[PDB]
This record gives sequence, C-alpha cells and structure tokens, in this order.
Amino acid sequence: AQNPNCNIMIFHPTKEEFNDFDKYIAYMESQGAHRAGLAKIIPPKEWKARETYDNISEILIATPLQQVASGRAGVFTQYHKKKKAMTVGEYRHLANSKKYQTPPHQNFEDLERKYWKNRIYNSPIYGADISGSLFDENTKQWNLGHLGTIQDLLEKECGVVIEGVNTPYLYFGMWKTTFAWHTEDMDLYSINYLHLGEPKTWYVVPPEHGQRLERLARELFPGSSRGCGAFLRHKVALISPTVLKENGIPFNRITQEAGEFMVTFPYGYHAGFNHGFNCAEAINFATPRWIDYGKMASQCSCGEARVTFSMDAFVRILQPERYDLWKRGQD
Ligand SMILES: O=C(O)CNC(=O)C(=O)O
Ligand SMILES: [Mg+2]
Ligand code: NI
Ligand SMILES: [Zn+2]
Repeated sequence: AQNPNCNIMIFHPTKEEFNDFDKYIAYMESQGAHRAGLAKIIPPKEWKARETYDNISEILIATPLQQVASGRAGVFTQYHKKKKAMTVGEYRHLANSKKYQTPPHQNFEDLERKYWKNRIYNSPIYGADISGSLFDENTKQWNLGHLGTIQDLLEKECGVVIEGVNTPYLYFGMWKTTFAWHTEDMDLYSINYLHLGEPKTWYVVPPEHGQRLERLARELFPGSSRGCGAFLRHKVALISPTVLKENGIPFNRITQEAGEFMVTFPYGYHAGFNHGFNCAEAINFATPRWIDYGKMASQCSCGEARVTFSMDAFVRILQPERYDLWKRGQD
C-alpha cells in the first residue's frame, strides 16, 4: 500500500506531464497521495497562470465577510458578518493597514504560533467565494476554468445526464482569515491555486480517519452536534493542532506559497489560514474514484449549509433516499 503513514506528498510534474490533468491526478493517487487528504503540486518552471497581476484591483468584492470568533483560542466557531462592498484595491489597502497587517515574525512556525494564540481576538475580513477566474484564456495546462465538469464525469461514469454547471471561485485573504474544518460538497475533490501574495497554511485529516475528527467535533461543539447530524457542513468550527494532538487525531500540515496548487481529495477534512494579503482560485472536480464517496457523503438537512444549484442533481441521482429530506433543508 503506497503512503501508508498518509503523509502530504509534493509533486513536481514536468511540462509534458502537465498536459493531461486527469492522468496526473491518477498518477498522484497511484503513489498514495490521496491517503493524506491533500497534496501540493509545484508547476513546471515553463508554466504561468497569466502574464501579470498588475491589473486586478478593479475586481469587486460585493460582500466582504468579517469573521468573528467565539470560544477559546484552540476551540472556536466563527460567524460571518457581511460588510459593504469594496474593490480588490480597497481590500488590499485594508489588509496592509496597521489594524489588519501581518505582525512581525521570524518564520512560518512563529506566525503559526501567533495565529493560534491570537486569532480569536481579532475579526479579519475575507473576500470569499467570488465567481470568476484569473487564469489567462491562453493558459492551456491546469487552467481551473477549463476543467472537465462534474456533470460530465457523472454522465460518463453512470450514463445519466443532469443539469448544473461547475465554475471557479476567487478568494481574497488577509492575515488571520480562516477556513473552518470541512470536506467539500458531496465529498468532491478541490483544487486551489494561490495566484499571488502571502502564503496559506493548511491542516488536513486523512480520509480514512475523518470520522475521528467528526467524533471529536461532536464532543467539542455539543449544542451544534444536537442541532445537526452533519454540522461540519456549516463550515464554522475550528480546532487547533494542539487540541487535535491532545485528542489523538491524525493530521498533517503544510504551507502553500504563491504559484503553487493544492488538491484536496474526497472526504479529506481541511482547515487553515492566510498569512497576509493574497488571492486564490479554487474549484471542485470529480474523478471515477469520487463516485463512491459521493454516494456516501453526509448531508446537512437542518437548513444551515445552503449550497449551489448543482448539488441538487448530485443528491437526486447518488442519494435518492436522502433527497426529499435534504431538499426540505434547501427550501
Ligand atoms: O482558500 C480557502 O479559503 C478555502 N479553500 C478550500 O477549502 C479549498 O480549496 O478546498
Ligand atoms: Mg481589475
Ligand atoms: Ni475546501
Ligand atoms: Zn446543518
């Protein structure tokens, strides 16, 4: 069995190997990369996402989100307070202001310490989930707006033809902006490219041990657990590495830098934070190996998780017994 310790693997494809996306995902899985829940892919030196970023300040962040925490430093939830619209140029200046900027630090480890000590005491503002792309249309390799669609994958594997679309999303971050512990919708893969700026630190639980994280989360967030049998779908709960280690939860960590891709694998729980002003692009995707994970994915029916249009068909086809209850939670 490849990668039996479930370590995060780092890949360096050549320009030739970067042509065929599906083939390279399958290669990484042949080497056991999925067992970690997360992999890093460093593009060949010949590749570029686009020519320059010199012209992005006019993108609008229609609904910036202030991430307000409650709890203790290592075990907290966050809620998103909506803020007035602002441009990427305005948001960058805000991220760099004395109130929000990255503090002085020695290295990524010191910064990680400072994040887990102090996160709860601040409310950083995140531009998340913005439909769009920063890949040049002429970038042919690993262009996250040109991937094979999940609808097409389901049609190819299972024969069924469904409505829905699959487009990328932009994320503009600042120091302490936080992504809560989650798996993807329908336990899909994700791919995330850090276009520019400061790093992103990731934490991940191997898929084979995801239920260990769920059981700890039920213990740590007991009211939330009574409210919903899949409350991690709400994407609000944070648990620190120290707390994970105290409770014996297997996990790994890695820091993504500008120019790098990360892939999350089906049912790989992940969480993390941004180091400073940055911009990422991410999209969900599927492969044949996903289908069994999609059939078994948990679902939130309490009403909180509210998701895209395209998840309807995935539930309806892969999980027809759950469909009626889940759709009630959507409506
Ligand atoms: O970058 C972020 O804020 C969160 N991204 C992801 O959870 C992802 O790419 O799957
Ligand atoms: Mg612009
Ligand atoms: Ni994710
Ligand atoms: Zn719920």
